[PDB]
Amino acid sequence: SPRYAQIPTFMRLPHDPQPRGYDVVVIGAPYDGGTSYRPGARFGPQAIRSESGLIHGVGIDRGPGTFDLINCVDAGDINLTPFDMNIAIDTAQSHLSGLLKANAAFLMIGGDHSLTVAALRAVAEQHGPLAVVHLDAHSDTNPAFYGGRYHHGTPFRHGIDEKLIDPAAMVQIGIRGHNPKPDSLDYARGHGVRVVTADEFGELGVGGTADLIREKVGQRPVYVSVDIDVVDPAFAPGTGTPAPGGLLSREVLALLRCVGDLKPVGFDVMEVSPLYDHGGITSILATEIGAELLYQYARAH
Amino acid sequence: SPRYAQIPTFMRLPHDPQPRGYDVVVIGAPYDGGTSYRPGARFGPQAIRSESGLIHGVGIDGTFDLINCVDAGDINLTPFDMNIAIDTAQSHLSGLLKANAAFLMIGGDHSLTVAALRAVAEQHGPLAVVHLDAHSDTNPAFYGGRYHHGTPFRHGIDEKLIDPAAMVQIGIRGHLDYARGHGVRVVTADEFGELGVGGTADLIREKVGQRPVYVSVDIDVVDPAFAPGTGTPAPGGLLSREVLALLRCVGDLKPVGFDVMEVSPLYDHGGITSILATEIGAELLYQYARAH
Amino acid sequence: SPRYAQIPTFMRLPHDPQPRGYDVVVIGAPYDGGTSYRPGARFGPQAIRSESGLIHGVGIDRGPGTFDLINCVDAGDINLTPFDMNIAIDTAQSHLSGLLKANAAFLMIGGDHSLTVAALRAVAEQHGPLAVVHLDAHSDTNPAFYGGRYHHGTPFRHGIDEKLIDPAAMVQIGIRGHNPKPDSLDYARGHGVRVVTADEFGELGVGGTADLIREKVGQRPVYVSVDIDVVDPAFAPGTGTPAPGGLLSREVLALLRCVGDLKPVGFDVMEVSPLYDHGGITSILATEIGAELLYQYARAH
Amino acid sequence: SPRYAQIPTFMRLPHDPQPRGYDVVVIGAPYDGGTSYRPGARFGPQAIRSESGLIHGVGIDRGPGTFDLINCVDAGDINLTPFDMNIAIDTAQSHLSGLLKANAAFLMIGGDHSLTVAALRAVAEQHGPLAVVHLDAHSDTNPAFYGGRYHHGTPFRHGIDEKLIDPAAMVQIGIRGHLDYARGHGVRVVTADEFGELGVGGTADLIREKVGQRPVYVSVDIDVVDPAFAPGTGTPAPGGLLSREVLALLRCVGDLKPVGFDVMEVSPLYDHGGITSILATEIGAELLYQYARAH
Amino acid sequence: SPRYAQIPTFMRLPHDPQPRGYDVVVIGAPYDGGTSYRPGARFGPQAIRSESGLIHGVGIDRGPGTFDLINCVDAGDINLTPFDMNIAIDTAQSHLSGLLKANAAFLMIGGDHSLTVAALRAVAEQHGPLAVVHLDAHSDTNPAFYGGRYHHGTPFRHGIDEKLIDPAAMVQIGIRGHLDYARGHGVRVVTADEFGELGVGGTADLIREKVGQRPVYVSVDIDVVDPAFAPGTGTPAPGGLLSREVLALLRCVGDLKPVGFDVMEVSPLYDHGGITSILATEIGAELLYQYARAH
Amino acid sequence: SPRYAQIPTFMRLPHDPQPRGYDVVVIGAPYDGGTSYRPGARFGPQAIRSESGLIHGVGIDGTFDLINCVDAGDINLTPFDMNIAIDTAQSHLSGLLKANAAFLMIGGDHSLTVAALRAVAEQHGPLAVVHLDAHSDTNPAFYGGRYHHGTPFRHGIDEKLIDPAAMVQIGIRGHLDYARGHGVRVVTADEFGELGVGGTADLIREKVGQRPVYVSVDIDVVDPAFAPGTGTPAPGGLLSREVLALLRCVGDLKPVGFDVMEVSPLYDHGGITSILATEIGAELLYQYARAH
Ligand SMILES: [Mn+2]
Ligand SMILES: [Mn+2]
Ligand SMILES: [Mn+2]
Ligand SMILES: [Mn+2]
Ligand SMILES: [Mn+2]
Ligand SMILES: [Mn+2]
Ligand SMILES: [Mn+2]
Ligand SMILES: [Mn+2]
Ligand SMILES: [Mn+2]
Ligand SMILES: [Mn+2]
Ligand SMILES: [Mn+2]
Ligand SMILES: [Mn+2]
Repeated sequence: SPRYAQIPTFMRLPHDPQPRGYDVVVIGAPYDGGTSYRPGARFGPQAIRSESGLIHGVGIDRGPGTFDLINCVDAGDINLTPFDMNIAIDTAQSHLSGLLKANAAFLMIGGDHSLTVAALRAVAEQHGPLAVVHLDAHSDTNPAFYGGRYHHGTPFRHGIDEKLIDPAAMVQIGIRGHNPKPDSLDYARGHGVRVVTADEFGELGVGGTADLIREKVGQRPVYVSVDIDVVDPAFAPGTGTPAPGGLLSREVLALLRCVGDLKPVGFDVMEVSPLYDHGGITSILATEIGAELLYQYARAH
Repeated sequence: SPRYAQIPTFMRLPHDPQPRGYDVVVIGAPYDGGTSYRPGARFGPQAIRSESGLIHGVGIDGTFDLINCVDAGDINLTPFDMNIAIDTAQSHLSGLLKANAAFLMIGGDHSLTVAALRAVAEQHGPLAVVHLDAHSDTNPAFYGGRYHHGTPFRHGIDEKLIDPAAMVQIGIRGHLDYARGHGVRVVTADEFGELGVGGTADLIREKVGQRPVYVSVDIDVVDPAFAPGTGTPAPGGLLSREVLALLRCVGDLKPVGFDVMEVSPLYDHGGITSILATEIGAELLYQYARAH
Repeated sequence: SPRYAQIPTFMRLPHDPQPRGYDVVVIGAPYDGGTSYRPGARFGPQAIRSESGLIHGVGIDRGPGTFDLINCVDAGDINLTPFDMNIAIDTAQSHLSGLLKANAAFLMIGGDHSLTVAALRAVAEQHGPLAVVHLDAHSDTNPAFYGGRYHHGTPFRHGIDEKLIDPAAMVQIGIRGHNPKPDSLDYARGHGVRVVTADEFGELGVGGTADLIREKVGQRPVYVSVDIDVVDPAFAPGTGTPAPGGLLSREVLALLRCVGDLKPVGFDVMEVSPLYDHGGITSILATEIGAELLYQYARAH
Repeated sequence: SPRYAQIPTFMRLPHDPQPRGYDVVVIGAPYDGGTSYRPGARFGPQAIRSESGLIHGVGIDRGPGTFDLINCVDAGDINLTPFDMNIAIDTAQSHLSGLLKANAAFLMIGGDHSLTVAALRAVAEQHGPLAVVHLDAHSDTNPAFYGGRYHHGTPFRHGIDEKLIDPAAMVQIGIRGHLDYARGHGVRVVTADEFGELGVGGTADLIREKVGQRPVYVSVDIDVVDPAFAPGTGTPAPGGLLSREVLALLRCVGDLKPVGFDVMEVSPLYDHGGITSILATEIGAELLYQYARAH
Repeated sequence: SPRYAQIPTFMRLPHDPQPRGYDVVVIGAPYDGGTSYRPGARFGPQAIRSESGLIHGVGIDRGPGTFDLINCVDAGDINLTPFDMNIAIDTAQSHLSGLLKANAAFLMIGGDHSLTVAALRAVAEQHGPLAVVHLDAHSDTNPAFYGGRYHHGTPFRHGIDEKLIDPAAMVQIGIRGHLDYARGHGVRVVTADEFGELGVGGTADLIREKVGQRPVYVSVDIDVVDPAFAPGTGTPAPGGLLSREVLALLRCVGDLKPVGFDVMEVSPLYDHGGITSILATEIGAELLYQYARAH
Repeated sequence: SPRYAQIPTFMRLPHDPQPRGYDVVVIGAPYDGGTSYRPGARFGPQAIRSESGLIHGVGIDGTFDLINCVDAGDINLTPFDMNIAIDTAQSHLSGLLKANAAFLMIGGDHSLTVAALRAVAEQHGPLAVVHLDAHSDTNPAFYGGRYHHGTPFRHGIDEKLIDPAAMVQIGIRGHLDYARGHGVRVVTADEFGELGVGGTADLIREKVGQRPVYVSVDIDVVDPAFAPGTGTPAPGGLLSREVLALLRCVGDLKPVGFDVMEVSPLYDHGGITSILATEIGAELLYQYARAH
């Protein structure tokens, strides 16, 4: 059975739209109603699934494959309307909350970053205020707009504001541009969020940044949220707000190794907009990030 | 001055964001919040402008010598809220009509046409309509999706912006009682083939007569081969030359507004969809001059 | 549930990899081992599924939707090796034969045209020598090659040779170029096949060609095999051997209306190679062709 | 011997950079210095060659193949500078003239349409004032100006002005979009609209009447077909001909006395699926066949 | 007011086709007549403008925005003929000189690199022989020849030869692939290899030492970065710099006395996801910021 | 003569389909019958040739002045039968070596390297190997898939074409006992990062020494950002400059053959994969000159 054969699921996982008893459920969130610039992330889950067949959940020299250590399934997608932002967020919250009643955690494949507010609400409900590892070119702590409460530049502001996040245990890495509009990092920093700009990441290195994550997060339940635009546009052209001067794929993949030293309770990989991609490299990278997160969940638990 | 030089305006027209005294104002509506399938029409005005430099408003055997046109830039449409975006479009388009005769709106998804109909009916009363589309776009609204792109002509008829007895829609195919029951004349792609351009033009003239008419073109009326850059393509469509030839009949009508919607440039190839959209717009501007 | 949401099946049909009791099973054949020029048809089923969500099986003014008249399902794909032509053909034959033990018919989404030999073998086994309506820019009655018994230019030669086809009840429409290599139509014509070149089709028109199909086929069980390259490259750029000067999409779709006047017992839509496509228009057309065939099956039965 | 194997030559013809004694030499002209809008036709020959391996010079029910009737070769390209329009046009004429000293005729693969003036100069030197069949969305009879003598909208104005063309034996077909000079000189202009009325057959009859048996040069701008069929071109014009219409119309060439031809304005950067270059190959293939039929 | 709305200007700056009294005018130069390989840079300004709406002139932790420190405007484009290299270069110089009569400086968005000779001519007229920071995979100090005086490999040879540049204050960085003239004139060449050894910091130190406080022109060929980061360019050269390296290196400009700059060779037809044009915008944005910082 | 002019040969070299007396012959292997995922490498030689005109064999601070090279065209490889295609490649490559010193094979999928190894070992005995790849390609063959693209180095070791104690493979990542058990040195992408270019080059020199060495480059060794046009991309790969810098060490070795495989142009963007492949080939040719 060649890897491109059969209806595409994430990493060729079994499909079950009403999953019960799994460790990690992969759930798509095909929605881009929060996008402020280029849309198209509504196709992110479809494209990521299509390209994911390539990727095995077996590493190099890591012993047993992820899927022999933990039980995972592709639960299909949340039925998110493209016509109403507030309804989509509520729907996502309800669906994600549902998944946690009989499954340990989910990996949400987006979809624009606004959806993370729904995920944080679901996860925080089960675990209390959460530590956060956030990889992004943008802080995403901007204020809501008239008529846009949940644009894709707001999710971590809502997370802090609603106490879904313990900002003293939040680290965001890769920051180098403004999303929707210029807004200082004063809100984040004043709340105690540790911001690691792309510049600082260059100084710290993968190792130093990983140490910083372990120190800030400790063993608190942690949600790891990855905006694909964290990496340079060369590595992830298929995204709605590219920001030149970003991380290399290998830096992001190496950094995520530290997740297995934490207590991850949820994760997401957002903002893949496949129409802007080239050779599917963005969706392939998104898959690999997802795979690494799953493996690290296994290692951690 | 090569045609690609300078900041791109529609057909290299002058730009004036607050125009007054023009015959037709070209106005972009960069918004795709009504799209049900592929988004990207928010970039339609930019792409159309970018490709439009190629196109002269001089045919074979000059528009901008006959009438006064200008590119009024865009309506600032939020991508986050369909209700606010439609209201904003309505306000802006209505404002344009207070000071100028008519507009050509470059979309943007077809939902925006309700705003256009509202503005135009405010000036001319209930309107005749010539609607070119693969889809009827007379589907019901529902709570949470009041202005999806399949509703504009339903809203138009419901709100009495359209006189359905003077509305013809051409090109419908793929995958109608409401429309027909209201008196709308539907010309499927199949029927269009039987009637031909000339028979369809005769039908339009018969149905619309001299009534103030809004001509609304969904780029998806033509086969996906001619317009790949669109959100809901429908195979088995009209040839570009058929649509362009058909639109010559507009000069025999009394056009009071027009639009060219649903160009989604990310799906285009070689810019051909945006070039065709420009040519459609150009034809409409010329026919406005001929009519008036 | 927006049409791009959920794991993609053909026209959003239910999925069942072991279907029993359906009227028409949609089965993918992700294989391009028979391609002589550009490969990539192995991705045809995936791409066709992905773009098919757009298309409803409800026509305009046709009353009840296809799926309210007949029971259809997406059976997933045949696991076709990309490394061995003869094994792939045998595997396809066996799988397709299996489907007919508990289901009335299938719609095979290819995959290169070589696979049709397997389909003809399965269908002929159930119904005896078959009438054939073949839409293609190429006759596909070329001889096998050293090391290539089942290249994509051979299927109708094998069908005639093995008596899977009643050539006196076979019509091929759209012929205008040579595939793999130049070969006269003498073999086909000498066997009594009616060849309607693209030129002749222009003279006959859709209506005249449909009359010709009804006359030649009658009420014999008929297999309808569509090579996407029948239409001009403008309408189907995503294919392995384009041939300029082809039919319009609407001509092909109109012609296929005559299928409901026949006794169809199987069909396929082959040679979509999505890497060469633009805006997905080829896969969208392939979907619509499939939809029309399904509707016509319903009408006929 | 798969069609995509080997270094790409036009229709897998043999290559000879200094051909002598052939019937028709296929010569590339990789230059876009005359382009007024999108450039990229400099890559036309390369892309056409690459996609051409698909296409056999054997038709359906047409008998022996073209290459069994006439001896053809791919002569490579003319070394045309991208930096100087006047030098490129001069170089083109010299090279084309050279080919005609040793071979009966050439099929030039462009490259932008300005190059056709060089071809006309070379061909008229051998045959005298020429009849012309010109397929294009644009008339290409616009005036030259200082600094742009050879923009791509000039070749037929030069041809007429220099008496390389007998305008009373020139027909241009497909004109549309956005003509006194041409008409006043006796050129028959068939707009796309008029072509729709006349049909392929009526237009072919018209061509035969206008050209007669005068030596004729057939020049095809790929932009004559609708952008749907030829997206890869520099100045697309919506509302154009179908591929099948152009190919069928070109059958009339075998009833004429063709002495040269070209296929211009393919700009592969704007193409999709290589369909423009595949069509250009098929047009060239039809022209070669009709050359064999005529002679 | 979404970033993709309105007619596209560079970074959504106001437009004024006859700007007077500004600090820095952004001027497009839509011309690729100097290109030796792939054309298409004529569309550079249009594509850069279209993608630039994304990018704010506000940095991270950098304080007040660029446009709050300096007054900038998009001056539209120079009307450059695609048909004549010499006329285009002359036109460019005239237009750029005009801008300098009424505005402090300009940022030119190309267009192929040959245009830089016109910019250098205009800028040196105001400031005398210039220091130069040149980022490129290629030295662009190749000789001119008759018929191609201004191909895109010549601008810095002209600049040195005409004494528009003080070569003892010129540094070129990124050179690689496939130099006596430049070195013999005192130019400091930093190959991509040497850049790897020196690092961003070492190279910046070198620039500061070489340029000092002499008026300096900063010219960036987008092909300095690896093709992975800038695929949309005419002569890509594998093995190039990372985007982040170029952006970080350009921080040193605020320690200098910049009097002009440009960002050349974007050819959008070869771009993917618009990433080249987005990067070009960010480079321009950094140059404007460093101009404000310097002054 | 502009670099895009003339029929495309590798780096504008002369063409001779039956060469004799050359130092290195460039030979295309247009075949993708071993691909397990995306096909299209059958077009690798054509695309590489098309883009290669850009690249001069003159570095900074001239190859074709040092050694004599030629483009020998392609091997006529059937797309329909893997066993016949491998045998054909072997025969053709062996024929080239009877009359010329070495070849640079431009692929084509990596399965073809078994044929190359067979031909080269016939001239030099069991070979040292430097293999750059995201994948080890030492997977087992099976009936019906004897020469899939994940087998070439397994066949090489099994058939004694390779001395595994003198084989190093660099770049392995993603998703090895056979190889390690045979003495192969595997340098994962992670280890490569620790060692750097210089440490890896030292390791290669130590392992291979002066033994006749075949250098086989899978384009997928570099990150998909640098080489999108390939059949099995693996994120987190090497930068182009790292691969090019590493290959400088070949000039300190005794190279007897090389290849650049798995370019699949349909997935490329801006031709960057084919341009990189050309530069890799160019570097290898220069290092051949330096070594010999
Ligand atoms: Mn972001
Ligand atoms: Mn984000
Ligand atoms: Mn529609
Ligand atoms: Mn519509
Ligand atoms: Mn076919
Ligand atoms: Mn076929
Ligand atoms: Mn033309
Ligand atoms: Mn022309
Ligand atoms: Mn350069
Ligand atoms: Mn340069
Ligand atoms: Mn590999
Ligand atoms: Mn490999």
